[PDB]
Amino acid sequence: MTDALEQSVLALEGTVSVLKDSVESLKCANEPSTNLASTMLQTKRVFRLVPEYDV
Amino acid sequence: NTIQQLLLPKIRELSDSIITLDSNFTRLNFIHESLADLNESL
Amino acid sequence: SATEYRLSIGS
Amino acid sequence: MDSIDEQIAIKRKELQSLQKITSLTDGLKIQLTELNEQIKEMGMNADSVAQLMNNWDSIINNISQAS
Amino acid sequence: LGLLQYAEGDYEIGPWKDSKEDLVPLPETMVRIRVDGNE
Amino acid sequence: GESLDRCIDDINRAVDSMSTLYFKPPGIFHNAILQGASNKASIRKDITRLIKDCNHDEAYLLFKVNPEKQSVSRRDGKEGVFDYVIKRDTDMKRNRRLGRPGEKPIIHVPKEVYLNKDRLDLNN
Amino acid sequence: HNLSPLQQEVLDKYKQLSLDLKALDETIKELNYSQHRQQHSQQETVSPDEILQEMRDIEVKIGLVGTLLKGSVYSLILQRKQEQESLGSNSK
Amino acid sequence: TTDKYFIEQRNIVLQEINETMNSILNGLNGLNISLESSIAVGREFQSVSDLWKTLYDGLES
Amino acid sequence: TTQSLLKESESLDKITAMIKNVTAALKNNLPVYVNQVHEV
Amino acid sequence: MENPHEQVQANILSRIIGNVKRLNESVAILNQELVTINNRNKNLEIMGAICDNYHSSVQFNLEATNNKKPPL
Amino acid sequence: MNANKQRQYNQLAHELRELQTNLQETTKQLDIMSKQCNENLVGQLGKVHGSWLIGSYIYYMEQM
Amino acid sequence: MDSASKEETLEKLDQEITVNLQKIDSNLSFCFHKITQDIIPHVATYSEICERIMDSTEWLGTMFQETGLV
Repeated sequence: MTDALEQSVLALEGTVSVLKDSVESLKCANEPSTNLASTMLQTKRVFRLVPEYDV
Repeated sequence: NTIQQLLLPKIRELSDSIITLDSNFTRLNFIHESLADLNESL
Repeated sequence: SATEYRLSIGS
Repeated sequence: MDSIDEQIAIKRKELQSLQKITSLTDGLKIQLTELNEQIKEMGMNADSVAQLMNNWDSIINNISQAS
Repeated sequence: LGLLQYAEGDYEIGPWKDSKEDLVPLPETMVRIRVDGNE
Repeated sequence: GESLDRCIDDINRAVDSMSTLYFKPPGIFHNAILQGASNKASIRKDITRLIKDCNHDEAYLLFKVNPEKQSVSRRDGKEGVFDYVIKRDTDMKRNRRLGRPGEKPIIHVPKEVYLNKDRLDLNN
Repeated sequence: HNLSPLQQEVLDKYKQLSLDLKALDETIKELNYSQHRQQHSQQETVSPDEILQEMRDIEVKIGLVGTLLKGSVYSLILQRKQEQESLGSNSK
Repeated sequence: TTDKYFIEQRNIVLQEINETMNSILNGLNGLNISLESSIAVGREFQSVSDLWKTLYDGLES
Repeated sequence: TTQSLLKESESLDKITAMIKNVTAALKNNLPVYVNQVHEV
Repeated sequence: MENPHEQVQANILSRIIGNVKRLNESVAILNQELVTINNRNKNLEIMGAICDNYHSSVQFNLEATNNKKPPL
Repeated sequence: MNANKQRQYNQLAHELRELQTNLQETTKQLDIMSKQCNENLVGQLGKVHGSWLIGSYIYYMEQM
Repeated sequence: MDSASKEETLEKLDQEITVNLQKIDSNLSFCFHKITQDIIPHVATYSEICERIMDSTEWLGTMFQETGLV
């Protein structure tokens, strides 16, 4: 029975470690994109162009 | 014809989900009665 | 008789 | 009745394995939360890029109106 | 004995109330009689 | 097609069954406990409701008290619900001492004695 | 774009059907919102507060009422069995 | 031309109907999963309630 | 064709009635049920 | 008669198996979704690549001939 | 040891191994998705297009 | 140590196994809720956003295709 339980422990440890690696890499890759997008790429639409013909 | 056929499966899964939900609510009602009886005894 | 997570998508 | 210490040892080993699994599942939960937050952040960046790029459709509509 | 006082319709207090103060059911109220030989 | 009709009928049947479900309302003792533990004033209100302090003079004039047995009986000697409950409990204890098993429902509702007089009271 | 009257009847029936479609979708969602007292609301919508967070909250302590009586009786029976087997094996 | 326009309106409304029904089915599926989890954890309470029926049940006796 | 339109129409009447019933049930009966269960 | 906890552990483990199966199905669906999104977006890196190449090209041309004018 | 619990634990181990494989696949897909998002969506497309738009904005604002 | 207390310890192991199983079940259910209710909807939202991306820039795409035969 111990074989199955340690097998499950090993599998879930693998899952947790892989998620650690993935989360860390994702954060590292997202930091520059966030840096650029939050500051410079901001865009506010204040107006809409309107032909005076409809007016 | 084929378009009402395109619909009919969706209503079919809707029917299946509704039947399952009904059965689940009957089971939940049984659980509720059990909880009420336990509450009354305690 | 146990429902399974089946996210439908598209057509 | 069957040997007590045998049952005791089996239960002890089961208990230690179960505690390990519980802690590992808690770690898995934390990792899932962190992963969801990262996906949120990158979706926010993509939506910012979309807000930036809508200007091209605006330009095309402007030219079509002016034509 | 309070189980006999309230008809089936009186138990439907709160959410259970049939919506087409109410004296919610309580066990038959007790009086405490001193027995220790004092007053 | 007929499959659409069958699905609609099944859904209607499911909805009709779903509407007819009845969830049991809380019972007599749940109310006592929950309202006596609900709010700080509610505990006092429920204590007042459940247990009262009778006038000792009225009780003494209407009830003989036996300090030796610490028992209470009516001064007129008329048997009441307490007498029935006590007699039932003593009888079952005697039967237990004779080896007979106990009653599977421990809390026996004194239905008969209450009913036989309360129905006449309602008539009156 | 002119249309036949039957087609127009089909179309506005389709419109009404879409309307109560998203109505029902919103209703089912509102049932599924775990936003109980998170969004502006005071009613419980089926969610962990009706499930494991709540039923399991009940269950981690209901064992102290039901399963513990048995467990105690079973433990006494097990101790009795241990005494019996010890005496029987050692006496012979 | 009018028939074609009728058809394309049909396809538009039908595809939005399809996606809405997708959403409805997914919501109902999640709700059913949660409900069956509730039932699965609750089923054990019947035995303890039956055990406590021996102390007080009321109407049954 | 015309008969196809007629059958589509009556099927849609059935669909409308059925989903109106489902919406009414899900809006009325279920929330009070779950509220009572939660209170218990 | 029988150890009371046996049935409890049986039911608990059964439910654990069930919800772990649910987890497997959910993550499989998530994987399918991610695969679909990647395949769909496989045009976007092409777009970005050619845009970056055009930017580098025009900068290099504004270096080769000195039309690059001072910033503002 | 109870045979029923034995089979339960074996099923648990099998399901957890399946979970591990699925999570490995998810990690690969998320790495690819991050590569497509950060390097391409904002890294190349977003940066270049934003640069063009801000440059044009500055040009025509100075030409008010 | 003690005999009554050693039977008590066996019962301790039983209680700990039960409670650990309950905690594991709760944790896995939380993980399932997080996956189903949060991660997948955000992935779908990102999908919609990226589709809007590729839709908005299609005029450039068709220009580049017309001359590059890509």
